[PDB]
Amino acid sequence: SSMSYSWTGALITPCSPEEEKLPINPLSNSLLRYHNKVYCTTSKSASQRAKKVTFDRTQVLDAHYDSVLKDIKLAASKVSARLLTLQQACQLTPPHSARSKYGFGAKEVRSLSGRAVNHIKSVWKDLLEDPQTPIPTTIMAKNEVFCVDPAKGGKKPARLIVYPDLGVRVCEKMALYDITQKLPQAVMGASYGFQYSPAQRVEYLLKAWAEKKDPMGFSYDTRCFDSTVTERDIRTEESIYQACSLPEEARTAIHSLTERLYVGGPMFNSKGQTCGYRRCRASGVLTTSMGNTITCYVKALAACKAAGIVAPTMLVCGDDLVVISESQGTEEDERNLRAFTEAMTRYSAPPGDPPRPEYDLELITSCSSNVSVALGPRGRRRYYLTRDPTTPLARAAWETVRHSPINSWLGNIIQYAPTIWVRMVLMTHFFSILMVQDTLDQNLGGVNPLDLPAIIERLHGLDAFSMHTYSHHELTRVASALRKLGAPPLRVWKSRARAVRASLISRGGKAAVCGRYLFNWAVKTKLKLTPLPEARLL
RNA sequence: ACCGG
RNA sequence: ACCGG
Repeated sequence: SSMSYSWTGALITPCSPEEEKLPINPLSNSLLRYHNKVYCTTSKSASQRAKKVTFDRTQVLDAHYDSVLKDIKLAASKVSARLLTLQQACQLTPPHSARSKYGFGAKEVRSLSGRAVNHIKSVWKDLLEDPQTPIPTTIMAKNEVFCVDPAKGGKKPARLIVYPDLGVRVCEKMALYDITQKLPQAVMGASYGFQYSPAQRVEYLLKAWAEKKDPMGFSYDTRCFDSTVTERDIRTEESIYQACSLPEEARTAIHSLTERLYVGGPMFNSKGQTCGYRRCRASGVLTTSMGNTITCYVKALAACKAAGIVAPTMLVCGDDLVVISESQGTEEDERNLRAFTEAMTRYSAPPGDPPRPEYDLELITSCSSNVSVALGPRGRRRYYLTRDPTTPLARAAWETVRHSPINSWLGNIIQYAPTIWVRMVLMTHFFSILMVQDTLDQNLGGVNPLDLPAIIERLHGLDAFSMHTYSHHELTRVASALRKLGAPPLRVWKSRARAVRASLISRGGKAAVCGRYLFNWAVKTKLKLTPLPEARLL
C-alpha cells in the first residue's frame, strides 16, 4: 500500500551549525582517553537516515485486532475532555520554542502578545473552516552524541525531526492537551509506561513477574515505529479520541488536525525548499507520544491473542514494549513469539531484531534500561534500574565551544544514582571537577549539587548509598565499557573516590554530607547512614 | 532544533 | 538542562 516518505532530493539543512571538536577536552580528558571514538551525528548523514526510513507499508488487520480496538474505544468513552482556552495553550508553550514564521516567538506567546494572540486565532478559525489542505511542516536533523560501535557499522545517522509552525503547535494543544492528560491513563491503566519513576518501573516489573506461576518475558523493539505507522492507524487514533465526551468544536478541530497534519503533508528544509512528503508519524506533533503508545498497545495486545500468549502483563514506553506472560514451555514459548512477530508484522509493526523468550528478569532490556540486583546493607536483595553506560560515558565526554557535559553527568547521577557506574565513575568525576572549580553550589540545570544526597534519598532511598554486591552482568558490562572508552578501571576510581571523599569531608557543611553519604562505599570502615531530615522536604 | 516524560 | 522519540 503506502510509502512512508517521498523525496525531492533537497538537502536537509541543520539548525545550530554543527561544531568541530577541539584538540583538548579539559573537563573529560581525565574521565576517559578515547575521544576519537566519541562522535555526534551530522546532517550530511541525514540522507543515509531517509533511506533506512523510506519504504512501503502494507497492513492486514483481523478479528483479533478488531476485538481489542472495540474494547479500547469502550474505555475511551469513560473519558470527558475539555478544550483549552487559546490562552491556556500559550502558557503551555516551552520557554524557547522555535519562533513562528509570522514574526513572533515563545516570549510573545507565553506573555500573550497581541501579534501572537491574533495569528493563533486565525490559525484556529482556519482549522474549523477547512479540513483538507495539508499543513506544511519543517524537517530537521537532531544531532545526538554516541560512541562508535564497529560491530553495528561505524556511525549512526542523524534522527529526523518534523514539526509545524508554532502557531499550529499551540492549537494542537488547544484541541488535544486535555486528552493527552486523561486518555492514556484510562485506556491502558497500569500498562502506561510514562507514569512510573524508575523505582516504580522496577516495582511493577517485579510484581508482574511475581504473580505468574512460571513466568516468561520478552521485549519488542521497533527502531523505526514512527515510519511504520500508517495513515489508517492515525485515523484510527482519531477515532479513539472521538470516542470520548468532547465539545463539537473540539471534534471538528481534532479531525481537521488529523487530516491536515497527523496523517501527512509536505516537508520543507530550513532553507525553505520542498524536501519531501510524509505519510507516517511526525515526531514534532503533540499526539506522537500518546499515539504511538496507544497504537502499540492495540497492536501488541491483538498480537498476544493471535499468538496465544497467556496471562500477559504489559508495559509500554512509546515504541519500546515489554510483556510478561505464563510460560507454556520453551518449545511453545519460542513458537508463540514467532507468531507474535508475524502478527505485529501484519499489523505494520515489524521489529528490528526478533524477540527472544527469557526466563530471568535481568535479561529483558526496555525503556532503554534493565532491572538488575545487588545486596543492601543488611544483606537483603535490592532491585534497581540500570543500563549500558556506553552512551552516558560518550556524552560525558562531549565538549565544544557551545556545549558542556556537566549537566549530562548530573543527569545520570540522579536518574541512575544507585548503579555502580554512577556511584564509582560519574560521581567521583563530578565532584572532583566541581571542587577544583570551587563551583560546588552553582545551580546546574536548577539543582544544587550539595542537595544530591537528599535528592537521591527521596528518589531512590537510603540503600542507594549502600548497595554492594553487583551482578556479573553489570560488573562485566561496566568493566567492558570503561575498557572500551579508555576510562580507568573501577579500582582506580575507588582510589580517586577516597581522595575526593577526604576533601568533601574536610570542607564540612553540606559538602561533608556528600562526602559521607555518596562515597561511603569508598571507605574501609563504613558509616551508619541514618535518614536525612532535609529529605522529607523534597 | 520539534514532541513527550 | 538531562533522558526517550
